[PDB]
Amino acid sequence: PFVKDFKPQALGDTNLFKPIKIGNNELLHRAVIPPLTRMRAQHPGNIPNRDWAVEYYAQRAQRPGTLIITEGTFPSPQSGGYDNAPGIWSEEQIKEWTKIFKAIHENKSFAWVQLWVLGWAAFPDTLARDGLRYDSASDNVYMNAEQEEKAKKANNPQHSITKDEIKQYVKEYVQAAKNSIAAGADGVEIHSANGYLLNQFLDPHSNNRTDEYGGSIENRARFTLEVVDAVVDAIGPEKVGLRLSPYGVFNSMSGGAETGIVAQYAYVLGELERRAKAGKRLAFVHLVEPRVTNPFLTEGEGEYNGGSNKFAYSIWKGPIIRAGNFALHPEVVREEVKDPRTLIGYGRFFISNPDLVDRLEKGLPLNKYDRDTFYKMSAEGYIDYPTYEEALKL
Ligand SMILES: Cc1cc2nc3c(=O)[nH]c(=O)nc-3n(C[C@H](O)[C@H](O)[C@H](O)COP(=O)(O)O)c2cc1C
Repeated sequence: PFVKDFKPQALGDTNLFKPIKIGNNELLHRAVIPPLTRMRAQHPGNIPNRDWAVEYYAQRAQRPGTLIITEGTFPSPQSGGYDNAPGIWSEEQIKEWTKIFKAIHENKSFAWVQLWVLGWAAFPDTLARDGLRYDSASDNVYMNAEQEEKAKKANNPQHSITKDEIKQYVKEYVQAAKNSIAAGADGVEIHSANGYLLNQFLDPHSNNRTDEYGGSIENRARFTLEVVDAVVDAIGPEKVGLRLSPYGVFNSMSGGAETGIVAQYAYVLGELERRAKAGKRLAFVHLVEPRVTNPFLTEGEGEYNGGSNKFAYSIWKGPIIRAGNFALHPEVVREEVKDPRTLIGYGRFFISNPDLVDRLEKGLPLNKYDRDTFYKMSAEGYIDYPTYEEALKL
């Protein structure tokens, strides 16, 4: 069964199906799979699912030329905090990861690892169980009143990380980037969006710092640019993306509600453009649209109208991935792709449609998706989503 109230439309006649080089990869269509954390990683070890993970990603690589960004992946153990979320720091993990990149590559597609550091969105009790800190920008301010109790009821109060501990995360970023390139990944995406650790330093709500890492637009952005500079001078600018979520409010970010939130993101896009004109242009920049400011709200909701991502394009001149609510709105995508460096990110509806790239070229209906198997240790809601040929045949 498909989304019953979805009147689809063909996009095969749009720039969404005209090839484009991103970094080193010759994309053949500009539908990009964003990072979607599926919570099928195995505990202990944060090991990618040795039952299902290669089938999952392979399935979704089926359309040749698909830029795929992998799920949020922990650069180290201090970085995560979720039992079932893949890491990429251990030989255990890297062995399975290389199996995944090989399955993607066999399908003539590409794969980029999203380097994910949780910050305050981690479970303080899961981090206290493994003798790790609970890191944010500040120690006064908490993500919400429940995290605050979890942390306080596990003697793991929130920790403002020092200038050293930041250096260590930068280190861990570069290594996790390097692992990812050697193990086979076509590039990495520095997760600096959705309120996780980097976003928490960007957003002036979560960042109460008094040092060179807070108080000002430049300071707040210092960390995110710092990880970008390390990972770039390590593996190379053409292998390095960056994800921003300017208007989002997930994990307790200001979004549009902040007046100067747009100057904050303009500043970082300005500093990525300054580096670009100095020889070191990133492979792409990945924007969350304000269409989706909380991915766990159904579509249409939590959508901030009073703000647009267009300001990016006047600053950053390289490719721009845009993700959010684009599945159910081909008329929006048909316009947005007229710009010749725009790529569209398809999130939730790539979960349900492994052949989502066909259904977009051919205007075919989209599989309805199951919210309850998003985060579930099961193969159902993971790889048992039919292609169009298979769904009719049901
Ligand atoms: C189940 C789920 C897991 C997600 N995991 C991540 C993630 O790990 N990292 C990230 O940057 N975004 C993550 N996202 C957000 C998506 O990348 C995307 O921005 C969001 O789903 C909106 O796109 P859409 O309207 O096409 O679904 C996730 C979204 C969902 C629904």
